[PDB]
Amino acid sequence: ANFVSWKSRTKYTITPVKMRKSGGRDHTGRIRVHGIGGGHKQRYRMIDFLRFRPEETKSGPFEEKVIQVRYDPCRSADIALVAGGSRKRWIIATENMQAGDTILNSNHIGRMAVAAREGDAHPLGALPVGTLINNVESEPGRGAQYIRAAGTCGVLLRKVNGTAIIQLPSKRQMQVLETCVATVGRVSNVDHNKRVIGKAGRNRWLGKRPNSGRWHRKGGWAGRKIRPLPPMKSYVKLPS
Amino acid sequence: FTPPIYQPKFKTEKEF
Amino acid sequence: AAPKNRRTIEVNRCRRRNPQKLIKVKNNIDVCPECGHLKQKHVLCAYCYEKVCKETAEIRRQIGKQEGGPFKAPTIETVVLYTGETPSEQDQGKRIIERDRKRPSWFT
Amino acid sequence: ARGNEYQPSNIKRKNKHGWVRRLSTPAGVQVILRRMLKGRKSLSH
RNA sequence: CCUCCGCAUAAGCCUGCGUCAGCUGACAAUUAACAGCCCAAUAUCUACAAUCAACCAACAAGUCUUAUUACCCUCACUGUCAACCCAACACAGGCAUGCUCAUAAGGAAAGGUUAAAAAAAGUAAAAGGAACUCGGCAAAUCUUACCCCGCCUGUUUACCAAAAACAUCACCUCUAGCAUCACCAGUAUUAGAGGCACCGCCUUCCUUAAAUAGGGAUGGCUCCACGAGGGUUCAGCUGUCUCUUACUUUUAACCAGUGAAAUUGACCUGCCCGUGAAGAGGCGGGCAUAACACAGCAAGACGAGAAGACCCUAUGGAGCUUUAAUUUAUUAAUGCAAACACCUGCAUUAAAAAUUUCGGUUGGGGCGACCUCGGAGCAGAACCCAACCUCCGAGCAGUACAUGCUAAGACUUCACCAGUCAAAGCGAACCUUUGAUCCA
RNA sequence: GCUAAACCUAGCCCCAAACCCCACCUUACUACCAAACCUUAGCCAAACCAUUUACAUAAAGUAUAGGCGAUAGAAAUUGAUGGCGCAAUAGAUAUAGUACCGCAAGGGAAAGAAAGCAUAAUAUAGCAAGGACUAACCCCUAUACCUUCUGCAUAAUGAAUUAACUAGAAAUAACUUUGCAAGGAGAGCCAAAGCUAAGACCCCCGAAACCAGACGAGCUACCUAAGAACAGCUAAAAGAGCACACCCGUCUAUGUAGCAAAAUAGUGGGAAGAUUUAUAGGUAGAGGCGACAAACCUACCGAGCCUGGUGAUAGCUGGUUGUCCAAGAUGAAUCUUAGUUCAACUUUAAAUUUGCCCACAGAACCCAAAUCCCCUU
Ligand SMILES: [Mg+2]
Ligand SMILES: [Mg+2]
Ligand SMILES: [Mg+2]
Ligand SMILES: [Mg+2]
Ligand SMILES: [Mg+2]
Ligand SMILES: [Mg+2]
Ligand SMILES: [Mg+2]
Ligand SMILES: [Mg+2]
Ligand SMILES: [Mg+2]
Ligand SMILES: [Mg+2]
Ligand SMILES: [Mg+2]
Ligand SMILES: [Mg+2]
Ligand SMILES: [Mg+2]
Ligand SMILES: [Mg+2]
Ligand SMILES: [Mg+2]
Ligand SMILES: [Mg+2]
Ligand SMILES: [Mg+2]
Ligand SMILES: [Mg+2]
Ligand SMILES: [Mg+2]
Ligand SMILES: [Mg+2]
Ligand SMILES: [Mg+2]
Ligand SMILES: [Mg+2]
Ligand SMILES: [Mg+2]
Ligand SMILES: [Mg+2]
Ligand SMILES: [Mg+2]
Ligand SMILES: [Mg+2]
Ligand SMILES: [Mg+2]
Ligand SMILES: [Mg+2]
Ligand SMILES: [Mg+2]
Ligand SMILES: [Mg+2]
Ligand SMILES: [Mg+2]
Ligand SMILES: [Mg+2]
Ligand SMILES: [Mg+2]
Ligand SMILES: [Mg+2]
Ligand SMILES: [Mg+2]
Ligand SMILES: [Mg+2]
Ligand SMILES: [Mg+2]
Ligand SMILES: [Mg+2]
Ligand SMILES: [Zn+2]
Repeated sequence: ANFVSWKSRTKYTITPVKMRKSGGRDHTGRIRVHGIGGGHKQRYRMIDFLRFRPEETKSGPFEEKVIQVRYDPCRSADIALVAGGSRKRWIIATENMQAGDTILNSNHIGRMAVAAREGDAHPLGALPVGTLINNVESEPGRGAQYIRAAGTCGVLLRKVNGTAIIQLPSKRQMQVLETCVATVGRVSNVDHNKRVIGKAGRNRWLGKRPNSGRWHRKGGWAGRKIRPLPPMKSYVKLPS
Repeated sequence: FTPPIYQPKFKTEKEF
Repeated sequence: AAPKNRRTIEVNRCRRRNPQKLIKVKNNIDVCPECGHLKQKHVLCAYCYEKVCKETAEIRRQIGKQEGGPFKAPTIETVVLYTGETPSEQDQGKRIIERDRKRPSWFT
Repeated sequence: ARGNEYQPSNIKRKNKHGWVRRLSTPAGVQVILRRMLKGRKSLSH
């Protein structure tokens, strides 16, 4: 198929980007994921998940003003347009982020624990043990990948050597170098769970479609079955 | 069902 | 229902050459003593009727030229006059349709 | 109800059965070659 | 007198009711302003819907470029017709958009006649008013109440099923800790899959005159609303019916024109009884019997339509499922070597699949029996004789270890295969049932 | 006397020889902008199927291979222009790869120089005739044909009818007739009268299928991009009510070779949404797509269509065309009882010598009819 991904923009921008829906199809044109299709037309707002991104010809911790907190069609969490120096960027808004607030993004691992104020981003080494965090990186400077959905909050369980143990919202532990940055507090839109879709049409607006034949293997869906051993073949299904 | 079979048009379009 | 056997030409002849199917000879045909044309006793002579229809059509064309437009039917009688004819006393007060030919013998 | 499966559109006609698409693949080139060998007046659609 | 018609655009088609002279040929024609055919780049830009956009109301969150550097020449090219396209057709079908909402546009239901049946559509109907019928189907007319199922709006077997089936919000379970082609430019309040079903709470009588109808005396319940769902009912309504009739239109029949299809061994093509490949126009015995049109009918021609439906067969297909058989080539895991993450070879286990098969005889109300060999009867007396026929028995043992070797002539399970008997001779001594070939 | 009949070359078949201006890959036929190579499979045979089979001469169908079975199968060595063709349903598909059919791949023609009727309907009764007769009918006799069956007028199959076309291909071994003859044969091979040569003998149509490679998402299913439509009333931001356009297709009737290969009329459901819909693009066949109906994927989808393998295979059905004569009829095994092989029967040819019938004699104990056997005849 003549499918070219719409994710071709190379330069970061604030403007919402016109994103092409996939319908759950590969570049080959065949369905790869089922139940996707239709829904409201959406525009993509490029989110900068590297919270500590010092501006060009600049370095060190910097502050930013929350221009606004906006609903994002492409996420559960709501985003914030936040401006610093002479640039603006979209970030993931925390629970109590408000327009006009100030946000601190630092790479300084202070000897003492920095007072953890919701919304600011510090290296994990600088946080008190047990602080709620989100937008966690796996590697230093990789960019936030974990704890990004609405209302999610990991916990900085432990800090030893240059390694911190985080509890992801799935209650699984993760080891990350303490130099990797994370933002304090739980992600915004904490009430995302309680939202009631109400009708099938609303899911269809959200781009979820009812789709059958989701397996494509011979016989369709087949739950795993325990294959008996020769000794147990005699008792697999004892007639009543 | 079996589809109808059409006979060639030349047979019925002949003219003197 | 479909035929159970092809009908033979002998049966078909017995059917389609029956007198009921044959054309009957007409015996009401005669000669019009006026013009000698053939006519049926109860029907008008075709040739004479054609004469009358053509003359009527010409007279009606003259009437249409005189009236000049739809919905102009006169409220007065009409009289047709041919070349060399003059409105008579009883033809007074009647619209005159003038024909360029001479009075037909059958027209009185 | 049926029978009118052909809904003509010159764009689809040319994009689907045209000379350019026929030459776009070796299989289509062989389609053209077969038509040429048979002597078809119309090699492509 | 009639029309959701008409005029344009789009799309499609491609000269396809313009003129002329004989459907054919010739001749003519649609003229750009409408429409199409575009843009010199590099970068940098571009958070703030729309809905009369002002309040108000949100959620589904919603087409949004200047600076600099180059550059002056100018209106080319193409579509323009029609009664038109997709449906084999001058096809009652399909066919986007803008305006006209009954037309200022566009059209003609009747070839002529007659006024039969049957048939279609419609109108009216005494009294009655569901007695019709599977069912109030259809029609006519207003309504009541209640059950079953599914929560709901939706979807589906294009062309016999629109439903209680599918989906669905809700809920539960399982799997996944992660980025540059889907999921996703997402990240556990996420994503994928499966199940379930909104939600919420606990663990003989009545109906009728007559009632095989209807209603009521994790699980158990709760039906708010909805439904061309499935049942029952009051009232009304009615030609559904008692019980049909009248009229109009179509059809019809006659006249004129044009003119098919299935079908058809030949037919000079009767009835009764009998017979027969078991249902006779055709044969036997009787009866009847001039010859032909036309209109009706549907009892027969085991009437015509598809080598119908259903059932059985074929060492015929194909689909599906598996603890049917054979594989793991391919992927995924591991392990061992091989190169110092990636990759090759070899094994093992899986996943996914792939190929192939469906023995025979018997048994209608079962839950199987049988399949080879032998004895007895059927089959009495040479031999031979079946069965889902009536009974019985066997898959070897005991013995010895000439129970060795050879060899005339014979028998033979109706073929062959196989299976039997055996003189003489040599050698020791002094016997009474199961199965081939190949392959090992 | 109409329709018609006829015709002969247009060409073709098999051999031999010879090696044969301009426009156009963009939406082809449009003057001019910044990347190829990779085992065929399967039908089929094995009577299923699974390994397997199935894409000069001579040595020799030998060595070999092989569910050692169907079958497959060497090499060393040897050395080597014409027509008892067609002649317009034939011969090329061909007047043309045109017309026409199909979206496409692709399929693919035709043709040029008697029957049926009419002259002239018809006569009791009957397979339509025959025996006849003075005489057409009247009289008497007479149950179409083919195929499939134990048996068919059968109310079993096929056939309207005419013309044309349309179906028995071959080995091993025999036999017959020649040649030569312990040798024959024009190397090879055979030979204990053989060898050499000739003569005679082995059908047609038909599946559902399987696989390879193409072609198809202008219908339909779903999806992508960017569009468009939704009156009026009621209600207020609604998968809201009634109801147009629009979409659908509940029920009834009509239609059923129809207006229509799914329609018409009425009735009915939705009708601001999970709506409907134009345009362009995508997903492709064991695949796609699917609010799972086995639904849809160009009218016939439990797996499309086309071409090829392919003249698939068919123990099954049907068909199998001059004359005449003669002989000619009821067990065993088998994935076998719709078939086949052996036997029995049958036919032909040949050799030589008993064959059938058949009395007497003869053939069991246990517990009838007859049969067997054979001197004579
Ligand atoms: Mg369409
Ligand atoms: Mg008319
Ligand atoms: Mg009429
Ligand atoms: Mg009444
Ligand atoms: Mg009743
Ligand atoms: Mg009532
Ligand atoms: Mg009754
Ligand atoms: Mg009704
Ligand atoms: Mg429902
Ligand atoms: Mg249907
Ligand atoms: Mg539908
Ligand atoms: Mg229906
Ligand atoms: Mg009742
Ligand atoms: Mg509904
Ligand atoms: Mg007529
Ligand atoms: Mg009888
Ligand atoms: Mg008969
Ligand atoms: Mg009659
Ligand atoms: Mg049959
Ligand atoms: Mg024997
Ligand atoms: Mg086979
Ligand atoms: Mg050699
Ligand atoms: Mg020819
Ligand atoms: Mg003749
Ligand atoms: Mg018959
Ligand atoms: Mg039969
Ligand atoms: Mg027949
Ligand atoms: Mg499409
Ligand atoms: Mg409205
Ligand atoms: Mg609504
Ligand atoms: Mg659907
Ligand atoms: Mg189902
Ligand atoms: Mg089913
Ligand atoms: Mg099809
Ligand atoms: Mg065959
Ligand atoms: Mg004889
Ligand atoms: Mg066997
Ligand atoms: Mg058989
Ligand atoms: Zn006269």
